[PDB]
Amino acid sequence: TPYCVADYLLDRLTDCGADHLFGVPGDYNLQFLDHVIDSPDICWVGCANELNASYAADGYARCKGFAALLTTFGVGELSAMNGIAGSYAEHVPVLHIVGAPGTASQQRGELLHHTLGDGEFRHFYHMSEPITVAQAILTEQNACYEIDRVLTTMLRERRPGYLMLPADVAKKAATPPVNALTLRHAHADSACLKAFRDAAENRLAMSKRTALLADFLVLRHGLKHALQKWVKDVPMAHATMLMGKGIFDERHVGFYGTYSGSASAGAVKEAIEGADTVLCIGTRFTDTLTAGFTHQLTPSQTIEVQPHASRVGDVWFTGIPMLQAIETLVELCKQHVHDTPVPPDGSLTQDNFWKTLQTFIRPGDIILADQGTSAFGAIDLRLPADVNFIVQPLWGSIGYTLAAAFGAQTACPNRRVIVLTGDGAAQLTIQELGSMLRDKQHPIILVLNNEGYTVLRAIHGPEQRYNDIALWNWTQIPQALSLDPQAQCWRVSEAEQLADVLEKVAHHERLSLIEVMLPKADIPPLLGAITKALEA
Amino acid sequence: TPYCVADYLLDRLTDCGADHLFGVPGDYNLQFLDHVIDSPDICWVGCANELNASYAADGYARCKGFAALLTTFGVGELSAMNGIAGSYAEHVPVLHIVGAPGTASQQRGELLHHTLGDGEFRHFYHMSEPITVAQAILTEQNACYEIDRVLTTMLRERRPGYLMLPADVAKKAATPPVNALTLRHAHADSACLKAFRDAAENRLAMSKRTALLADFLVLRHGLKHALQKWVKDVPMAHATMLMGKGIFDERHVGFYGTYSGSASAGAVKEAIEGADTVLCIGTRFTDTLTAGFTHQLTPSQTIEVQPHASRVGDVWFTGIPMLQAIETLVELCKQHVHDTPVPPDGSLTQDNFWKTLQTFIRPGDIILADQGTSAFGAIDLRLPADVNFIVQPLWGSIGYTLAAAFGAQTACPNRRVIVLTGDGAAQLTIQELGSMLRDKQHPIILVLNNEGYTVLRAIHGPEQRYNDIALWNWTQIPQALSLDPQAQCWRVSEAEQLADVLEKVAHHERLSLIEVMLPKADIPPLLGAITKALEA
Ligand SMILES: Cc1ncc(C[n+]2csc(CCOP(=O)(O)OP(=O)(O)O)c2C)c(N)n1
Ligand SMILES: Cc1ncc(C[n+]2csc(CCOP(=O)(O)OP(=O)(O)O)c2C)c(N)n1
Ligand SMILES: O=C(O)C(=O)Cc1ccccc1
Ligand SMILES: O=C(O)C(=O)Cc1ccccc1
Ligand SMILES: [Mg+2]
Ligand SMILES: [Mg+2]
Repeated sequence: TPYCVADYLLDRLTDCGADHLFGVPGDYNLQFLDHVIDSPDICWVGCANELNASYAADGYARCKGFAALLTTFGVGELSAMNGIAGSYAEHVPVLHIVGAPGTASQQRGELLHHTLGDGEFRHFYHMSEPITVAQAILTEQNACYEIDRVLTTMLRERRPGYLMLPADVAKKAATPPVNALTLRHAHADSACLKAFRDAAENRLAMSKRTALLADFLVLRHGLKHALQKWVKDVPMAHATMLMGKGIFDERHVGFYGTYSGSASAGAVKEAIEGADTVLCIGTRFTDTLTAGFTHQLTPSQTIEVQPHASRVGDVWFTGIPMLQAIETLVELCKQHVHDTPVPPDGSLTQDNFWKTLQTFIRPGDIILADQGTSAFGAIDLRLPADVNFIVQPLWGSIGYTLAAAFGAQTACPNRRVIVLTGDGAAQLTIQELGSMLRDKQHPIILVLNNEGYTVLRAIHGPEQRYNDIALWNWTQIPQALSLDPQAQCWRVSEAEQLADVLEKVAHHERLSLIEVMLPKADIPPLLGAITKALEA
Repeated sequence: TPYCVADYLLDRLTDCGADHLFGVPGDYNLQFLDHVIDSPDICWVGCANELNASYAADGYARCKGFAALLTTFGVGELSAMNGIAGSYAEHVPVLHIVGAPGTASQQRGELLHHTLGDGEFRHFYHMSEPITVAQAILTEQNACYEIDRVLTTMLRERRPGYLMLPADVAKKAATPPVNALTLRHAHADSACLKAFRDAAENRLAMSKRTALLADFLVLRHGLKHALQKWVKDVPMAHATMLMGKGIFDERHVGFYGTYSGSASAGAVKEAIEGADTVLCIGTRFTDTLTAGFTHQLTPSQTIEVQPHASRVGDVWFTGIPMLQAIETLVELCKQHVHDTPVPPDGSLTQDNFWKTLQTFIRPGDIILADQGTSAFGAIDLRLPADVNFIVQPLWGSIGYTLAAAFGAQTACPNRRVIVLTGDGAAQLTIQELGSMLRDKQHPIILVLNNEGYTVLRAIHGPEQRYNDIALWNWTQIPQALSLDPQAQCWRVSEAEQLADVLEKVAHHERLSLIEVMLPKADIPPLLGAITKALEA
């Protein structure tokens, strides 16, 4: 077992922050997998299918800052394509490793399984190009520096990378690196940073009341502490949108709720949109996050910070890392901003479900909500400290949440994971519940059983049959997907029942599946406003 | 509800042979779905996820000659990418309809859900290019003739097509066609056909023993009957490979078993490879079908017929329809082939499982086997007449078989569907069993429970844990995926038990799940030949 390219890739994987490898085996990656098994730093996590494996890696990377997925050539990598695209859309650094046929087999154009039968072995590599920031076909002549380049770009951009690893390449000799891969910090040209600073100070110095709006790019680049630190030194009205929920302790002074554009609570609208200067840190104003682009923030009202560029008014200042832009704004805010922010009983409904769940969440929770009433209702939760809130509203792929929960629980085995998934969403990735059971995880899974696609019903054709789903027996699923499930399940239809059951499960001693019976047409407040804005 | 582009697409869809549309709804395709619901000719089939929906359409198209899949922009189409690629690889005409945001939203580059957040709406259209034979972005200015062009190319090439249907384009006015969409058989230039006939006539005239080898491309282009009649009218040693199994009634004289390169029964090798002239009709010599490319067929020994070109010896004759080449060769065989033929108890094992199943299959059966010991064992079955044998050994995506069975059973509600899936494979697409139960289908599902990836174990690392799987309670799955599964399930470990159970479920009055307990290391004969031809 001499040190080879496969070992080099695994060593670089640990350098980037991953302690587990998700995926599904195939004959093209079995020999690479031997090095994963033997590795003392990387844990193989076999998944029920590649799409779930890619979802799990995404959720894993949202907890550890990095993740890796292993698939087999063609059938595996294409199954995971939607997950990688979601990681690209929401800036999640998931490394897609594709085990591939040997280079000699590729060069002869053989009619191998997992190919289109045309002897071409680069179709799927090119198909991955739009959803990755870097990729490489690893050869004997490029492997180690291509691995470093892709991972480095992945770390810089916080977005997926792709490596095609032919089985013969994996075995090629390599030498262990003396230093851990860490390309680290970049600094703006001091004149460029000074110009930004000067422009931001002029704007901030003339601001009567400043507000702060941070979102998911703060999370992805590891600036959550800095933003928390920011609001503590510099009290001001602050909020996130749905994607970046969890950046702030929502019980802190100056926080009035999540910002949603026009769908926002009245206090939130006044706190953020009423400020003459709003600092938008890592924000993307997507249709869902702004309830149909109904946000009212003018360019002259805002200072914007993006990963490599920041904007003051109409002027953009490019080639500035967001970290330096934030440090600049923090210093400036300490000088020029002086605001002192002034502070169950019946049939289950969306309203009393979320109120009941609000009393249940605790610090340290990992909360995942899928698209549908789960995410659009969970936006109203008042998150305590140290909560990792995982939602995917830009990509919006239902089924992500259940499989991502498995990755998150793998990342943080000692943290309580709460899964908020619709009945429709859970059908798409249900087989990863077996992975949770196999690995003895103890998530609290709440299935919002409204018997179909309620969000779709609220958008169009509520009585149409395409909005119906096959009606599953949810409390029986753990017993079918495990020979001895360490789990308990309940079906609740009353608010007192749910609160009583949530009381029972509180310290998550086993996996909990709570089937929540909800009305077919019941809608959380945010989604009602999103539907109200969909008309023309 | 005036007639519009959406109705035109559905009208053309029925013309091509699809009576059902598979997929998953999304807000971008709800209004088109109203036309599917309202249509009296096409039935909406909601699926548990898009990947299973694409698998189901593939199996549906293998029974009706055409199929359609409907997904939503981005999250849906990318989830279905592996299914479409498999349809492209094995020449299955599946139409992928992608409901998309309105053109105005696309033109403004809005930050819409199901996008990468870059305002780009053509990434996923271009990613589908390598795995479709034709595509179009439907506009108000091109919709109807782009629809016709894509379907016509699909009909000609027997391969998937792609249509992006912006929600606004679907509502644009159209006129119902007086002529049903059809693609009239091409005709070879009479000199080119004559040149091939004269070269083939010379080749056959000096051949003492001729054998016939047909495979899946015969099935896709609708030449099954032609090959059947050809061997009836001219008896000769004939065979198929694994992909084209089912072309022949395997009980007629001159059929000795499926051809698998070096892995043949002695009679099959002598029947096919021993012939001085072998007619290869629609054959692709992939690694799995040839047991590692160990087939011995020389160019001078073979006459080969492909969809648009045929070969005699070293000379290719292009621009000849496959039908005309066969017709020509049928004429010639009558002229120059003047010849005729040549001359369960105890613990369940792979050997006695397939022996037991051999006595169970009947005419009219639709048999689907997934990659693994299921497909590699089912190759030894001697099929009776009118059997549709669905295997996917070129693409080889496990999980296809279970979801494809749902599509096939939808296609043929009055035929008995036998599903041969491994435990590993069935985990990937298990949620489509709920679709089977919701639609009151009655397949006989045999899950080969060898507790993990046995074929992978036989290839590499039998004791390695990446070849293990989560151990499910298979007979309990219908009770979890339905509120009233009228299903009958058994766990069998004895052959006498299995035969008794197979007698019980023979007339498929209910869905049957037979969990077949097989040894972890038990191997079908073909896979042993595939393993021995590796790293040699
Ligand atoms: C993979 C995928 N397919 C389709 C969609 C379209 N879509 C968006 S919300 C939704 C319904 C979700 O329903 P459910 O999970 O039951 O949530 P509910 O609103 O009913 O609470 C669908 C199908 C998607 N987002 N992702
Ligand atoms: C979607 C997909 N993922 C991974 C593979 C790689 N692969 C090929 S055969 C196989 C084993 C299949 O196991 P099972 O379905 O239980 O059949 P068995 O060979 O175990 O009888 C695997 C993992 C594949 N072919 N398709
Ligand atoms: O291992 C894989 O990638 C498979 O898909 C299973 C397999 C193994 C050997 C030949 C064909 C398929
Ligand atoms: O319908 C879809 O495509 C969805 O993904 C659900 C949805 C509906 C409205 C806003 C965001 C997501
Ligand atoms: Mg629902
Ligand atoms: Mg198995």
